[PDB]
Amino acid sequence: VPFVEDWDLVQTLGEVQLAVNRVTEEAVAVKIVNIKKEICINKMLNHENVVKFYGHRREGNIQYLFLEYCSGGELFDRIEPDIGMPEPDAQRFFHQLMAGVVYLHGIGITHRDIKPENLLLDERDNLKISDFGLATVFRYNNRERLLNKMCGTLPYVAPELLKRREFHAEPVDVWSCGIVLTAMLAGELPWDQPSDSCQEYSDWKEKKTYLNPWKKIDSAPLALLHKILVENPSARITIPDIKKDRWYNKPLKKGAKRPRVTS
Ligand SMILES: COc1cc(CCc2[nH]nc3c2Cc2ccccc2-3)ccc1O
Repeated sequence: VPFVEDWDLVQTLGEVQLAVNRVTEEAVAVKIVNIKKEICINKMLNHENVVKFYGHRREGNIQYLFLEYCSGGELFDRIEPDIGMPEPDAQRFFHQLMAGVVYLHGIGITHRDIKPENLLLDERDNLKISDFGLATVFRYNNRERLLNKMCGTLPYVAPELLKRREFHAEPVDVWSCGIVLTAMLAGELPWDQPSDSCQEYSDWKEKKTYLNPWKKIDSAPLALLHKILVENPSARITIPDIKKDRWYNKPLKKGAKRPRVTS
């Protein structure tokens, strides 16, 4: 079919450009630029809560990554400052985030930079994990590798990344998911970084939940956050146990509004 390979770049999404196919009008996100590793990790991924990788093309010194377009934009833009969002919406996004993280950890990949800027939404508000530029393999041939590199974004990083030379990959991603859950439910980040020099972090370890952001969060999701934001990564809740949590399993969210008529 002629011209089926031509795409028009119509707007800047992030560089990342929205590309529209000249024939079919199919919309895709194109990343125009570590990049070999990002492509290699992306080629391994196939999950409904992970932004799809369609392929790559190299023209000279510029690398083009063809990726799934998520028209709902960033989760970050659904969080109202100092408010958050309705608890049933945050629960549904949290369920989708856990499905994506389970998947990645199951194939031995750690994201290392989970935050609302990197969690995108499709046309039906389905959450998709994006940006695998800091991601790495932590399990290969059923042998776990401890990590040592400083990766991430300070408000979302687990305390062991700042205190220990080596650390397990999975609890780090679990921690950042708990900071994402805090932001969704309170519209604010709890600390600049998880260090004893940070008053907000010390207040949390002293269980002062009568202070913000914790005072804005209902006791059932707050009980979950008490199990995720645990300083010792060996005592921190695992994802199979998050899936058994009371709030995680609480009925809150009605399904998508379907068309209906009366009489
Ligand atoms: C799945 O892997 C990646 C995905 C993305 C981006 C994909 C993508 N798809 N759709 C969008 C974006 C960014 C963005 C930002 C804002 C609105 C929409 C969109 C970047 C690097 C990646 O490695």
